Parts: sequence; structure tokens; C-alpha cells
Amino acid sequence: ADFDAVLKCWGPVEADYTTIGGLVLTRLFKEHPETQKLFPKFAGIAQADIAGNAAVSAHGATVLKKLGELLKAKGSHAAILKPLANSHATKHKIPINNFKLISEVLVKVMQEKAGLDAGGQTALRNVMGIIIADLEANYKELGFS
Ligand code: HEM
Repeated sequence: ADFDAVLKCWGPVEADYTTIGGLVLTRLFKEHPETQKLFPKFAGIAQADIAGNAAVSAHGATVLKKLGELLKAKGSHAAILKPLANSHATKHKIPINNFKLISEVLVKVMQEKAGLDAGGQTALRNVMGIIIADLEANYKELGFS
């Protein structure tokens, strides 16, 4: 049910993955500046320059498309989630806590831009908690605690 609650507000997100994607990453980098340094292509870009950066927004669209494709799965997502754990642990080298940070940003962006109400905020936290716990379990299988 929590997946359905999120999907009932996904329309504004999917309508403009570039704009919403850029909002998410801009906010992430502003509020959690250590996360910017985990993107070598973006690390060192002055904060004031991020909101207008088309490459940042394009990457944010990639992220949100993948999250959309994890929703329109409603829990049965191992063929999507295992590769994401693999690349984020072994290629991008992203500590697990950073997924919690981007999830908090997404909740706020959806509250502001997508009509996600109090119950929907809780639903999204629940869904992101499922996703993050699966990433973490996969990280452990790879040797990353
Ligand atoms: C649930 C949230 C996230 C999703 C859905 C997601 C999704 C993606 C996807 C689909 C890609 C491209 C394919 C791949 O490399 O695996 C990617 C790349 C990447 N992600 Fe994530 N990601 C998430 C969170 C994060 C976080 C929190 C960080 C760092 C703080 C991060 C850092 C990266 C980096 C550095 C790349 C490579 C960018 C490039 O070289 O072009 N990701 N992510």
C-alpha cells in the first residue's frame, strides 16, 4: 500500500524528471555538502552554480527514473536493486548513510512540488527504508558494512 501511496503523487515527478531531479541534487548538495564530493564530475562546483547546471539535472533525472521504475515494481525489485547496490558500493564507493540523506531530500521535494501529504510522507519514508535496507544487505554481501 505504501508504494501505491507514493505513486499517487508521482505524476509531477515523472512529468519533469530533469527539473525535479535537479531540485533534488541541488538541495542534497546544499544541505549535505559532503555528498557533492562523492560525485567527482560535480565536486567543486560552486553551490550557486548547481541549480542552473544541466548536467546535474540530467543525472538527477537518471536517479528519479530509476526510483520510478523501483516503484512501478512495488517491492519485487531484486533485478533492479542488486545492480544498483553493486555499482554504488564497488564503482561509486557511496557509504550507505548517503541514501538516507537523498531520501530525506526527496520527501521534502515531493511535499513541496508533488502534493505528497502527511500520510504520503510516511509512506515514502517507509518505501525508502525498504530500498535502503536492501541496498545495505547487498552491500554486506559484497563486504561493505
Ligand atoms: C535511491 C537513490 C539512488 C538511485 C536510485 C541512484 C541511481 C543511480 C543510477 C541509475 C546511476 C547510473 C547507473 C549506475 O552507475 O549505477 C547512478 C550513478 C551514480 N550515483 Fe546514484 N543513485 C542513488 C543515490 C546515490 C547517492 C546517495 C549518491 C551519492 C551521495 C550516488 C552517487 C552516484 C554516482 C557518483 C554515480 C555515477 C555518476 C556518473 O559517473 O555519471 N547515488 N545512480
